[PDB]
Amino acid sequence: EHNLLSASKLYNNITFEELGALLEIPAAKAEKIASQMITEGRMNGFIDQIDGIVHFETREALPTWDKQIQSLCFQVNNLLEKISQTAPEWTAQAMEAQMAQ
Amino acid sequence: MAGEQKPSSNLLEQFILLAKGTSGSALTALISQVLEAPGVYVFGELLELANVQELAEGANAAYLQLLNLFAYGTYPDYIANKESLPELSTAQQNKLKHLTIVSLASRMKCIPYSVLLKDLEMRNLRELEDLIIEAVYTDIIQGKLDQRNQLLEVDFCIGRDIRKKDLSAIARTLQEWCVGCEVVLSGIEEQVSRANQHKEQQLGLKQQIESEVAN
Repeated sequence: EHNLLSASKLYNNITFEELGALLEIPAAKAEKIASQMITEGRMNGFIDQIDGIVHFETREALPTWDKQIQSLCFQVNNLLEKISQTAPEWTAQAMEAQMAQ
Repeated sequence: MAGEQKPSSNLLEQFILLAKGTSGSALTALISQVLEAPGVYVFGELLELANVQELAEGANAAYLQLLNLFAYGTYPDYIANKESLPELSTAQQNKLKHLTIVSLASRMKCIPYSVLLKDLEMRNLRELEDLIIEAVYTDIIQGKLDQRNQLLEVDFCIGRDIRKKDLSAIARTLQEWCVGCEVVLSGIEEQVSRANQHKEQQLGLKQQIESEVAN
């Protein structure tokens, strides 16, 4: 349950086969226990039996990418963090060049 | 010491004073403890010191090769250049894998699984998503597993390295995208100078009509 839970928290889709061999279980058993955890609700998504994929709720689109545009403002801030962070010669020279020039 | 995206925060003055006082083989030990520093795999202002300059091209010229690899190169470079660079740990070999893979996802919206399976020499799904989940688990990676596209969904990337100068190309790509969003928004600006300026004209004239309706 916790292994399927960690596979849920990290996906957005996985086949019954890739989740089965992911957690060393049969693919039909992966579908079975995965549907039993969606029955338990602690797994969430949508199951395509015919295509053989337990999709998670993928939750990714263009307004989510607009939230990622505000996160791109905060990743220009994280670019300032890379300026101050990644290499010390890069720390000195990038804090000079990208910020003061 | 200082804190934003970087490896273990000791490293800056750590290896400053190390290369300052540890040199030759002491410099090699310097480098060996440098090796685990993820977010600073490149040492632009840390190779600023002549102690690292002799770190480079000294006994550890292969290590400056590796450092520039972090700046420029990839792990699949090592997959070809298996002997050029200094030794690495399997953890650190996977770290260079993560070099090239974070650079790739830096490139694409989502890099394919087979892409890193082949360039990074990754054989199968298990180890593949092992190093994948550990990369994301570093929190460098946002997004999720793009399985259907056989990719990795990417919403956010923390800076991998200091990545010796793309500086020119870096700032000019910045100028590019800045101007691109600018021109999108400026076309919007003049569409606004159209529409509700057009709204001013339209309602003004329509009200002129309505006023002239009387007599």
